[PDB]
Amino acid sequence: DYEDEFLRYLWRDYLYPKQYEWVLIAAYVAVFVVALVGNTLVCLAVWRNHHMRTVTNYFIVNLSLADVLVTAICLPASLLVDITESWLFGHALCKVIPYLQAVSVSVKVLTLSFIALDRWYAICHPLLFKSTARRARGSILGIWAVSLAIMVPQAAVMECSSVLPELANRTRLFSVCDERWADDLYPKIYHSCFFIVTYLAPLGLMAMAYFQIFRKLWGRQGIDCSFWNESYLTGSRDERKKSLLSKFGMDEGVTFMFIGRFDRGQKGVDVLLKAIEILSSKKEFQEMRFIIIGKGDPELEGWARSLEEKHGNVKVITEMLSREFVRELYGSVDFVIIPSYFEPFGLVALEAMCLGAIPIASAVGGLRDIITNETGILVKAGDPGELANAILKALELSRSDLSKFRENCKKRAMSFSKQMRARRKTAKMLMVVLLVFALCYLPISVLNILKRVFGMFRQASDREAVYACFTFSHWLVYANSAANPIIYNFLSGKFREQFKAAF
Ligand SMILES: CC[C@H](C)[C@H]1CN(c2nc3cc(Cl)ccc3o2)CCCN1C(=O)c1cc(C)ccc1-n1nccn1
Ligand SMILES: CC(C)CCC[C@@H](C)[C@H]1CC[C@H]2[C@@H]3CC=C4C[C@@H](O)CC[C@]4(C)[C@H]3CC[C@]12C
Ligand SMILES: CCCCCCCC/C=C\CCCCCCCC(=O)O
Repeated sequence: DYEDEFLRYLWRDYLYPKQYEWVLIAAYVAVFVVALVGNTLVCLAVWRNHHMRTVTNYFIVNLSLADVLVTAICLPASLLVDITESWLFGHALCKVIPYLQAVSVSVKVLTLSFIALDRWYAICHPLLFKSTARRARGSILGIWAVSLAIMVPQAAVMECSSVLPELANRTRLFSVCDERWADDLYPKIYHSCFFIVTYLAPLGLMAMAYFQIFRKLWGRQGIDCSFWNESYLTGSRDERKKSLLSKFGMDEGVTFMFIGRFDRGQKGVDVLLKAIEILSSKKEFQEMRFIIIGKGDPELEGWARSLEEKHGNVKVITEMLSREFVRELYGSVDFVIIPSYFEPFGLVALEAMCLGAIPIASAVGGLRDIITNETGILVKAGDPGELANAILKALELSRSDLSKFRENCKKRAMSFSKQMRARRKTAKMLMVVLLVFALCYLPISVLNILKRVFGMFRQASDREAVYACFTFSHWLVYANSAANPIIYNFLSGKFREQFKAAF
């Protein structure tokens, strides 16, 4: 009967050294040093510099502290156990160290989850985004409490054993540390639940969040503020406007301009032409000048040219223009009209506002976010009557100064063209953090759900291969904590500044 008994009696002193022990050691030591130092720096940057103290960065500090815990405690024990195949610490640590590992996993996952949630409101629902440092402190304490409470079961089940259970002879060369379960099926439940809780579900939810985030952020990387600025224009706006109107063949007046595709139902030139017809009566039409620029279907080009022929203060341009002359136009006219129906970005508003042109535009899409109070006139889309009223309001305003109004336009457009860059880069960094985490913990999660549920990894030569696989998976799990500070290095100048500050 006694095969295991006797073959262990024979083969127990059969120590087999591995060829690349020094490689594994070098790997874990590199990780130890890099992770420890880098997470120290991540904490110090936020703790010294007041401008680093953002909710995002507080959660990142939590991540780094969990990483430091793991690096300080569990990495050495894993190295020793993966080198010697024996548990060289006490029975108490056999419970404590795996407990701390599980808790750190929990904390890292929950912290990434709140980071994703905060960014999700801030980007996808900015009006509902009520977030402060008080909320973050409370949330972090809750994360730690829940993580500590929920991983007590592992600490309970870990045990240090050696010889065969139920064996009279207790002679041994070493003892090991593994999970002791009195139930033969509930372990499957535990490890399934903890695969799903600590990995699957939170990663899927954060994937949803970041999909929606990056979909709100596509195509939003600002305008070239170094090209769109008055610095390359000559003279004063008065002389520039006089000169433009003289080149086109008009006397000085309040100039409105539209540039865009002659599209019916999108860029809204039809609405502008109809509003020009509405204003062709009245009395104040004589004080106004309009320029209409673009290309499209024959109907709208023809109707624009008809209005040009009818009225001497209306000019139409279908020639192909350089970006530089568009710049000069924006810095010469008085207002710009954007009668679009579905404008999703509003690059025209930004480009024209950085040059001082005041925007009159439909209250749709990106425009509503750019054009605020004290910096433009907003109109119900598709209504040429309200557009005519807006033009008349612009005229009444033009009988005054407007200079500070244009400077406000400039400030707004420059701040908006730089905030979305910051959003884009922050989101990129956090997505990369999440990806590194999700890959680092994929192998070992798969291996545990297989070992603990679908009976495997216990037979034939599937015992040396298993050794190699788990050794690598452990190392990778720990390399996570060296990787995250490296991400922070490369993808945020705000941390690079303070990594330099230390030397
Ligand atoms: C998070 C607890 C996890 C359930 C651990 C708990 N345990 C255990 N043995 C340990 C020996 C040492 Cl020296 C240090 C820590 C240890 O933790 C044995 C049960 C499997 N288990 C890992 O296979 C496991 C092991 C390590 C080293 C890292 C991650 C792991 N991981 N698994 C699922 C997700 N991440
Ligand atoms: C027992 C021995 C091996 C423990 C070694 C721990 C080492 C890696 C830890 C302990 C204290 C740490 C240092 C604490 C303070 C600073 C100052 C900071 O401006 C740069 C990081 C730096 C320089 C840390 C680097 C990493 C560090 C030196
Ligand atoms: C793990 C989850 C990571 C999510 C990845 C980021 C997803 C970003 C998706 C793209 C946004 C879709 C942009 C719309 C394209 C319109 C252009 C066109 O119609 O040709």
